[PDB]
Amino acid sequence: KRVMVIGGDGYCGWATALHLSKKNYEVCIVDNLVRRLFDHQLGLESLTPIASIHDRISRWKALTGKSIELYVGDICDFEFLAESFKSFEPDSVVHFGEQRSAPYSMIDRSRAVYTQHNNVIGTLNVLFAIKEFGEECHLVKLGTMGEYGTPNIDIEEGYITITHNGRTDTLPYPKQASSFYHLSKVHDSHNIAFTCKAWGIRATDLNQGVVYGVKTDETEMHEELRNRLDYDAVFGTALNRFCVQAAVGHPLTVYGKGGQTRGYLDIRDTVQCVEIAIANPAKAGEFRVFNQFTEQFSVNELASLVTKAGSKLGLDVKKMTVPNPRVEAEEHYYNAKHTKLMELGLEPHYLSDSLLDSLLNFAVQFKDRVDTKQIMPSVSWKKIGVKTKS
Amino acid sequence: KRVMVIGGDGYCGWATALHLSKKNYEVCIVDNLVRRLFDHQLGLESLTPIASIHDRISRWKALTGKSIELYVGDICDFEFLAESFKSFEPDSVVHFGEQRSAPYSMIDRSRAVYTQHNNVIGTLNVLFAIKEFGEECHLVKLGTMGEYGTPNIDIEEGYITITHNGRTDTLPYPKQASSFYHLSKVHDSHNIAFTCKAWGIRATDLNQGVVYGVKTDETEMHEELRNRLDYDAVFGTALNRFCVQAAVGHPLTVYGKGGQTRGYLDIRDTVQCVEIAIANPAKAGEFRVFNQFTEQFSVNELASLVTKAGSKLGLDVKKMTVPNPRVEAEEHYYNAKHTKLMELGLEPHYLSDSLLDSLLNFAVQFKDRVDTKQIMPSVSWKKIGVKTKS
Ligand SMILES: NC(=O)c1ccc[n+]([C@@H]2O[C@H](COP(=O)([O-])OP(=O)(O)OC[C@H]3O[C@@H](n4cnc5c(N)ncnc54)[C@H](O)[C@@H]3O)[C@@H](O)[C@H]2O)c1
Ligand SMILES: NC(=O)c1ccc[n+]([C@@H]2O[C@H](COP(=O)([O-])OP(=O)(O)OC[C@H]3O[C@@H](n4cnc5c(N)ncnc54)[C@H](O)[C@@H]3O)[C@@H](O)[C@H]2O)c1
Ligand SMILES: O=c1ccn([C@@H]2O[C@H](COP(=O)(O)OP(=O)(O)O[C@H]3O[C@H](CO)[C@@H](O)[C@H](O)[C@H]3O)[C@@H](O)[C@H]2O)c(=O)[nH]1
Ligand SMILES: O=c1ccn([C@@H]2O[C@H](COP(=O)(O)OP(=O)(O)O[C@H]3O[C@H](CO)[C@@H](O)[C@H](O)[C@H]3O)[C@@H](O)[C@H]2O)c(=O)[nH]1
Repeated sequence: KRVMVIGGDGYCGWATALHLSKKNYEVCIVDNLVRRLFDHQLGLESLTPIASIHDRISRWKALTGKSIELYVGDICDFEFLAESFKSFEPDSVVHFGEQRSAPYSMIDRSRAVYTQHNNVIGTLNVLFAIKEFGEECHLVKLGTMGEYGTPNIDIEEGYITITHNGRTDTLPYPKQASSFYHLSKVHDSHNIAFTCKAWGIRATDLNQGVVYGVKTDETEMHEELRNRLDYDAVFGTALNRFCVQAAVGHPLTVYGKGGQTRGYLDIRDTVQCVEIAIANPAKAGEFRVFNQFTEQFSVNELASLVTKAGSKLGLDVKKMTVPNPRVEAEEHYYNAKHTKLMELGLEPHYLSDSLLDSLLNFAVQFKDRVDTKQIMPSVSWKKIGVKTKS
Repeated sequence: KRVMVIGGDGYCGWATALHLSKKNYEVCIVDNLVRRLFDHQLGLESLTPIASIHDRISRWKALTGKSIELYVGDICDFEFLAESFKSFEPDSVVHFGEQRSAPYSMIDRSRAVYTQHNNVIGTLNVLFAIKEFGEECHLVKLGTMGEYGTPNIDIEEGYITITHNGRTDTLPYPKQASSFYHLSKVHDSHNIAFTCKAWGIRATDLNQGVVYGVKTDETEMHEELRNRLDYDAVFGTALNRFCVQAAVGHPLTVYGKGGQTRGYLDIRDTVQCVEIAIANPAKAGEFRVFNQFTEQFSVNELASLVTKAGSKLGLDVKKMTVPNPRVEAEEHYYNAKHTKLMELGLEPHYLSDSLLDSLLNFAVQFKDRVDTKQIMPSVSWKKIGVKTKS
């Protein structure tokens, strides 16, 4: 099967591209590498140095003999997207190619607008390319667990059966995103759902939880295949950030009360889940929604786990309460359902002492490359302005 | 109070601008007049000839002495929007400035993309301008009854209290839009809701039903104040279209079975409802949602009413079943709640024999200007392509 991995130079995308290639799918990467430009523009950098996309692909070929095709361009440019689609003829498209940082989407008006335009229009272009050049192509889209917000009821996998005023129906689960980025994903999902019904498009919305980890079987095969590990306050996420903080001796940055609860999963399960979604495709006109995560953790819980893990390495981990830059519930009910992927055969890598030990040791050995100036958050949800920030 | 009417040269906007001015609000119109360009580009034309926005405003001033300020520009251009906002300093902003045609949004990829970009980004710009230049400014947004789709349960006014797995919560009503235009409104609503919570913005989402009629007290005061009446298959809507069809002797174009049910309201109630929303503003951080319509009608019901009304004028109205160009339920349950505006004092103009007689006679007297080539729909929801159509 032929798979087009949009956003394949990214964190989830690169790991996924290699895995699918290893699993014998014909693979191509469609990416404009704008994420790398963001690093330069904001003064950010991955904990570990990564190779250029060209050297990454060249190394994979040198090691395995397998060639991952590369199309460098902006999917918002339909001419480029159309040519890439016609040239590659994918059977499946995995869409990781979007501005995914919540903080980034809240920097200022221009970045909030860029986030929504890039994400929503790019996804519309993908739907139109599938419809026009390969209507049977299965779209595996990365949505977000953030689409559901934190309601006082159980979170289902995309749909909910409601009995209202004596009548019953199964409707899309109410969405309550808390950032312009999270909102763009909600828009994506609604747009895709419509095309499934109107055009018979087949798609799977993967509402993934926060990803942690840097190693996967494929990326560890050579230094040039190494994935990125972000720890800064813009693109870095909770667990990965805490591990790097522990390694450099910086107190764990708990935003607000720390009761914020979310689903999490090892990057190794990210690639596994995407492969399962590709191997067991949605039917024509079907809009599948999977809650893609393996375990739920509160920020405080992650803090304790990293502290305990850090102790075994004599890191004497400390914690600190950072005035929350975000607007969100810091104490809330959280029970998100996740059985669809398990039902399809998912064999999860639950968070372990071994994983934390590995990730912490990894951070310690590259600690010299950590720019501590990027650890504390400087993007306010409430103070967001119109002047383009530098 | 000062009111900024974005989209004030349009059908709902012009009638509303005049009404608010008459009601003694200081009013300005922000419009790029792109709707007029669409008419030229698609070969469409209003049943009745309308004056230029400049002559419209000049006439109002000549008659009443009141001056409606005019800012001509694209709200997607923040520089222009920011300058207009700072120059006018509105206490309320009524947002009618969006691509509102469902068929238009389905013409091809470029038009679907234009619809979502123009609508979503323009609305984001409005929210940022309010936040930055007048945070207390009340946003009265035009959403759409189409956001709810046609579920098997009662449709509430924006929110629904659900009891799921033994827990209760009031959540946003599940959205199921059936066109790229309707979808853009869903995105708008989700975006606005977020800013109300994150920034304390105060807004009222007016999910209006289909509007019918051409006369309002103000627009009838002089020919140059005349509003537009669309009958073509792109911008024309059900009732208005049927009345013009009856007048020219064209069979009423019933799409599919004709069981499609929706809420409707006289344009006179449109201006009344907007004024009520402005006079009784939302509180800081509040996202009010009103279902703005006065009565529910199926297409078949409208067909019968127009036929009966046309009989009294000896029009011998005929009906025809047109293969539905749209993907939608042609027979469905429909019970949409609408009491919030009534509770705030709305005095509705329910559809009457008098209204139909007036509108039909109006169409008959301008029947010579009707381009019958534009009556039948030529935009398919399913056959939509990527090539920009001419
Ligand atoms: N990182 C996590 O913790 C996490 C968690 C859940 C879901 N996801 C989701 O997975 C997806 C990818 O995330 P990631 O962490 O790998 O992000 P990333 O920023 O590392 O990768 C995204 C890639 O997409 C590319 N891209 C962006 N816009 C593009 C465009 N217009 N055209 C072509 N390419 C474009 C970027 O250059 C980049 O290489 C996103 O949808 C994200 O929300 C990630
Ligand atoms: N017509 C109806 O039956 C109906 C029904 C329910 C809701 N509404 C809603 O009311 C609003 C206005 O509808 P209408 O029928 O008056 O439409 P219209 O096309 O007559 O008016 C819209 C106006 O907005 C302007 N506009 C569009 N994009 C703009 C931009 N980027 N910058 C500045 N101005 C811009 C256009 O030039 C036009 O004058 C829409 O949100 C619509 O969905 C209309
Ligand atoms: O140092 C930190 C970082 C985060 N948080 C909190 O932990 C939670 C999770 O935040 P984070 O790890 O930054 O993830 P999100 O901002 O939710 O976003 C990531 O995880 C989402 C999961 O849905 C994806 O959609 C996004 O693309 C991805 O960037 C939030 O409550 C944060 O406020 C902290 O307390 N301390
Ligand atoms: O000649 C016609 C025209 C329409 N319909 C049907 O009647 C219904 C209503 O359609 P229409 O009057 O075209 O309205 P919408 O496309 O729903 O859109 C209008 O009414 C919406 C109400 O929510 C607004 O959001 C939009 O901006 C406005 O363009 C639909 O089921 C149509 O398929 C017919 O059967 N025959």
